[PDB]
Amino acid sequence: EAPAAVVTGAAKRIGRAIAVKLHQTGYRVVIHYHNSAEAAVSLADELNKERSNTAVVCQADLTNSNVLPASCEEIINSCFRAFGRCDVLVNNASAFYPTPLVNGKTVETQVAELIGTNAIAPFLLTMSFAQRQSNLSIVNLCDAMVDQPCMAFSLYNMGKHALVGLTQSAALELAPYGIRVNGVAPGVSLLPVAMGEEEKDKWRRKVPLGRREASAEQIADAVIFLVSGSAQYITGSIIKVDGGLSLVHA
Amino acid sequence: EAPAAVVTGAAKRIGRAIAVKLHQTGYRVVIHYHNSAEAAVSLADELNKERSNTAVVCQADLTNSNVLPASCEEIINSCFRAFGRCDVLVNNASAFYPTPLVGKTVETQVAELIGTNAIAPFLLTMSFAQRQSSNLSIVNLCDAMVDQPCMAFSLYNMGKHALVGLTQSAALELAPYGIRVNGVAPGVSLLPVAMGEEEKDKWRRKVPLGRREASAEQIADAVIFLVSGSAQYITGSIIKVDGGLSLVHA
Amino acid sequence: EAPAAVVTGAAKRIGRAIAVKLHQTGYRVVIHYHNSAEAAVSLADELNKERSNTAVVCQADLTNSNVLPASCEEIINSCFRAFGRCDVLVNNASAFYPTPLVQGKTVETQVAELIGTNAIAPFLLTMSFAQRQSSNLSIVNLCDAMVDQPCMAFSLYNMGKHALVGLTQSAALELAPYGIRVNGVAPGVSLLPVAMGEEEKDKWRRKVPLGRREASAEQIADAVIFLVSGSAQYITGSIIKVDGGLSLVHA
Amino acid sequence: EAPAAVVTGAAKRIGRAIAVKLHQTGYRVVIHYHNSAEAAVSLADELNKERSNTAVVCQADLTNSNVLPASCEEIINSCFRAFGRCDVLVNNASAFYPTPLVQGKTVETQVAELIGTNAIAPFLLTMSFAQRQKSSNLSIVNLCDAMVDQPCMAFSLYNMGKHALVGLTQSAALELAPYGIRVNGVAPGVSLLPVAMGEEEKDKWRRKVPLGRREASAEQIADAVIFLVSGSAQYITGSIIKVDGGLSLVHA
Ligand SMILES: NC(=O)c1ccc[n+]([C@@H]2O[C@H](COP(=O)([O-])OP(=O)(O)OC[C@H]3O[C@@H](n4cnc5c(N)ncnc54)[C@H](OP(=O)(O)O)[C@@H]3O)[C@@H](O)[C@H]2O)c1
Ligand SMILES: NC(=O)c1ccc[n+]([C@@H]2O[C@H](COP(=O)([O-])OP(=O)(O)OC[C@H]3O[C@@H](n4cnc5c(N)ncnc54)[C@H](OP(=O)(O)O)[C@@H]3O)[C@@H](O)[C@H]2O)c1
Ligand SMILES: NC(=O)c1ccc[n+]([C@@H]2O[C@H](COP(=O)([O-])OP(=O)(O)OC[C@H]3O[C@@H](n4cnc5c(N)ncnc54)[C@H](OP(=O)(O)O)[C@@H]3O)[C@@H](O)[C@H]2O)c1
Ligand SMILES: NC(=O)c1ccc[n+]([C@@H]2O[C@H](COP(=O)([O-])OP(=O)(O)OC[C@H]3O[C@@H](n4cnc5c(N)ncnc54)[C@H](OP(=O)(O)O)[C@@H]3O)[C@@H](O)[C@H]2O)c1
Ligand SMILES: Nc1nc(N2CCCC2)c2cc[nH]c2n1
Ligand SMILES: Nc1nc(N2CCCC2)c2cc[nH]c2n1
Ligand SMILES: Nc1nc(N2CCCC2)c2cc[nH]c2n1
Ligand SMILES: Nc1nc(N2CCCC2)c2cc[nH]c2n1
Ligand SMILES: Nc1nc(N2CCCC2)c2cc[nH]c2n1
Ligand SMILES: Nc1nc(N2CCCC2)c2cc[nH]c2n1
Repeated sequence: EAPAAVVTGAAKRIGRAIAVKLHQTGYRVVIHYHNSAEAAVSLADELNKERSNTAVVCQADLTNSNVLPASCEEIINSCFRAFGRCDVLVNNASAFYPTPLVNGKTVETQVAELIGTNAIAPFLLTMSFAQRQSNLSIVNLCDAMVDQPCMAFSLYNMGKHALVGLTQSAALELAPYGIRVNGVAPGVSLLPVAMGEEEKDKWRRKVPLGRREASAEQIADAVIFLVSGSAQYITGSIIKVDGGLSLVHA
Repeated sequence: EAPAAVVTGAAKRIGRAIAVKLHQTGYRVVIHYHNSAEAAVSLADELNKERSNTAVVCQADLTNSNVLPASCEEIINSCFRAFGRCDVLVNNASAFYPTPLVGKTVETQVAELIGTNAIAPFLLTMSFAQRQSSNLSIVNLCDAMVDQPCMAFSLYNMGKHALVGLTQSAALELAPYGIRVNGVAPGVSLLPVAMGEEEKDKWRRKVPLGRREASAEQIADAVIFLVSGSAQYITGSIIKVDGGLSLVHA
Repeated sequence: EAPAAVVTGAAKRIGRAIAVKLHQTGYRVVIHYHNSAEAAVSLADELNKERSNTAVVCQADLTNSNVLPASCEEIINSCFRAFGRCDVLVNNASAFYPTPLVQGKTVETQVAELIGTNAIAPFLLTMSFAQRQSSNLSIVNLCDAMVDQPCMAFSLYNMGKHALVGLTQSAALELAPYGIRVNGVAPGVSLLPVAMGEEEKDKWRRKVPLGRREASAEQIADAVIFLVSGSAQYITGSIIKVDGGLSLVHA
Repeated sequence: EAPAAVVTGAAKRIGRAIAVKLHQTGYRVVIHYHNSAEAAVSLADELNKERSNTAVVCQADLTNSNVLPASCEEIINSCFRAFGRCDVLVNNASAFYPTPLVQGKTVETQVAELIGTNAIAPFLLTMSFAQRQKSSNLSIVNLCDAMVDQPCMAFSLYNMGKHALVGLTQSAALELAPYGIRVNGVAPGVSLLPVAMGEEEKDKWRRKVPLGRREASAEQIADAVIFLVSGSAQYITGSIIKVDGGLSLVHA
């Protein structure tokens, strides 16, 4: 019987690649999404055409609010409902935009989105994952540049730092239950086609290893390693997949 | 004219020692507090008896909420109202209790622990900066054990990690305004007055340097250094004041 | 044809597991050793019995000295002589013993051995490896998860391991233009020997959150195999703990 | 009676600033030097002019070798010979130059100088400082580097040496705590550019620094040393204070 995985923010880009790779590895998957309904449903349809009854979608807003714990429990619940088990949680969903210290979004909203998606939802999901329980593990999508942050991204950066601490705290606390908790920390990865070519080049030429971005598949490869039988003594580790970017001085 | 400082959670213990030392160095102080109203008022009284109208109190819950931004803005405003300037912000107030992964609701624990330890500091930092011989700085009370966290303290530890991220982000972003942003990271300092001495001795015995906890004053001494003219090129630094505790293996 | 790897200190324990797993993966291997000659030769015999002409031995002391650069050059050269290429270098050899700061090897001999094996030799091997340079070239350095919470009285060992973190990052940056990746694997507690008592072993095992046991040599080797593989082609400068959570545990 | 300090590499630049501040704060000082004998004796003269019999020079090569442990012991012994005590050690001496991995000095020499000055000598100085101990505020301050995790291209040996020094700072803080000896570091970013250096190269470095687009002064580095040795840092051990104007926070 096939294990099952929840991948948050899995309708497109890096989360989608992670879902695809877990599916190719033999996992059944819950494709969580927020706004990307068509892409999510299309992805589930493709995966089920490949192997029947192996993919479902699950919609949720992961912005912080008083109902977020119930939304996070329901995501985990949805994996048990479809597949009867939940072996892997990948916390990939993430809001990302600048919040200068000095658009129509209120600061209350920025806090809720940036800290909710990057940190609090990962925490609540982790809680519900553990509570609802083989090679069980969680993989948090972190950020290789967390200690050399981009200008004006304080709330996003706080979120991702929080996620490091969660990865560590949950690894320690969940180890007695046989649940491993690790991270993958991308540097520059899968720049959107629509992003300006000059801006894409500016970022790509920062990367010592090949002067290029990571593919989504390269990021997925590190997730696949961490959930695998070859990582069974690894917990609390965060693997940078950054081409050396984080090592480069100003 | 004398400089002014805001100290959050300044009624008792470490926040009080910081307030007192800043006042002894010649600062006017805002004594922020939440529940410890008697202690906050009598402290301000003691300081004002020493030098007339050099201390004021300002009450506010720093739990995350829709009204938290306005609260933080009003704390910085009270400094300007009292003293016409705000040179130093010390983010010391902090909720601290366990939140195991397996009567407060979790969404309330999220609000209190992430609010006090991270989101209020961010909002105070915004309000501080927006209001801007000059020697402006922020000191954030961090935690030397943030990478070796206590069992069952996920939310607290996430909060403190987010606080390291804020320290670094804001140091980078506010540097052009001449505002320095640093941290002080205690390990074991004052233990609860209610905690039995024999239990206190179990924390104390872990500390390499003298097998005892830090005084409030020892913590305050690092804060005084960082706000001083002797630290004018120091920004984004977090100084452990931990007696070596963070270096001690399991 | 098959890629080739050098593994230092490969006769026993973790080094041997790394060599075996690389060989299983399709690599030809140079088994470097210092004193463990019988085990090195026995290992080469076993691997060659699986596939002919895929394992050789190279003896060298990796203590720091005036002759270490040449020794390191010869270790790399042993791989080219045998196999005609050198794709992977694994810096695993390591001296390990206490060097109390406050008081019969002389201190200069302890410096030589501990800094030599853990840091200078890996630097010199890295130089010789790079100088000899589609392909998938990489270096994996065996680091230590407890490098920031070091054991009492192990200053020189700990200095050597910190210096190795430095080399890992410095070499990642500098060799990236050549497509040579440089990474680390950081064990916590692994394969405790008979030379240790039950109290002492239980003391260490019991600290580990994930199962209250040491890592097997194979588990350390698994992380090495990943870093060397095509699945880690964008990874350089990364150090992967394989420590069961040990490093996260406060005092 | 005044406490005494050893400052390695103290004839000029940052080491001098440290020795001076220590002296002014009331320390008697051993000014260690390797090649800058004229600069060392001249500083000892100024300081002795301020207060008689409160400074001496001490020459030593801190390159790794089999006699380095004796050289380090003699530096400490020299503080006790002159002053009867040794309360503070500042490990500041440092060789600094590139050592490319892919192709002057032999590599054996590069290793000896860069690992010797930046790491092994500090270890041996620390051992001798501790061993020789017989109110008190004993400490050691190691001059580290804020950019140790974002190394400059082709500086692998120098970087290894500074990383080792981090490890020593931590290890020795742990092991010497029971003797009341605190061990800390100061990690400069960009500090005191040689007048030698070209206008354009100085500018490239200055422009990197978020806090005022300027390098640190020697005095600014020395201020952080003085803090760590002071009674205001009595519970601090094993800490490394960056003094870098935010340089280490700036991404590529
Ligand atoms: N260079 C990089 O791209 C890079 C660098 C460092 C780290 N990372 C990390 O790697 C992961 C994947 O990166 P990416 O570039 O693929 O991310 P992305 O395109 O920015 O977003 C991933 C998903 O997050 C979901 N999300 C956003 N806000 C949400 C909300 N309020 N509630 C629920 N879900 C929400 C979105 O779902 P819908 O589309 O369904 O709305 C989106 O598809 C992220 O955790 C990211 O931080 C990426
Ligand atoms: N003590 C230690 O060993 C230790 C160790 C590591 C880090 N630290 C850090 O050092 C700082 C001081 O430590 P401490 O032990 O003195 O702190 P504490 O006594 O636990 O808390 C300090 C103050 O935080 C304020 N506070 C708590 N919840 C609040 C809320 N919801 N809204 C507004 N204010 C709130 C309280 O104000 P009222 O009393 O007025 O309600 C309290 O007096 C903290 O940031 C702490 O995390 C301390
Ligand atoms: N075991 C652990 O728990 C642990 C924890 C943290 C890190 N590590 C790291 O993981 C790696 C493997 O650990 P391990 O326990 O397998 O190592 P180990 O048994 O202590 O030693 C590995 C090998 O190093 C070689 N070596 C020692 N001194 C040498 C010298 N002067 N010149 C050349 N080679 C020398 C020895 O070769 P000969 O036998 O041929 O003489 C020995 O087989 C090491 O780098 C270690 O530091 C291990
Ligand atoms: N300058 C910066 O931007 C910067 C940045 C990061 C860290 N740092 C650190 O801060 C400290 C001081 O910086 P600096 O720029 O003032 O240093 P520096 O000018 O490069 O040299 C300091 C001293 O080290 C001594 N030294 C060099 N090789 C030696 C040897 N073989 N034996 C004994 N002594 C030797 C020299 O003594 P003689 O002159 O007597 O030969 C020299 O005076 C160093 O530890 C350095 O790495 C500096
Ligand atoms: N959620 C998220 N998205 C990101 N991106 C969305 C498309 C441009 C990159 C980045 C980039 C660094 N951290 C990120 N986190
Ligand atoms: N790791 C990372 N990448 C980033 N980018 C790479 C793709 C576009 C921006 C940004 C941007 C703000 N913080 C970031 N952190
Ligand atoms: N806000 C806060 N209080 C704390 N304490 C108050 C009662 C004794 C400990 C600690 C301890 C570690 N981090 C802390 N943070
Ligand atoms: N070279 C080496 N050997 C080690 N060991 C050999 C006997 C069991 C532990 C350890 C342990 C931590 N780092 C180590 N490094
Ligand atoms: N010993 C030393 N000297 C340095 N310098 C001497 C003259 C130019 C900078 C630097 C610079 C970074 N680390 C350093 N270490
Ligand atoms: N902090 C720092 N500064 C540096 N420099 C300062 C001006 C000359 C070089 C270098 C050079 C190699 N590593 C360095 N680290």
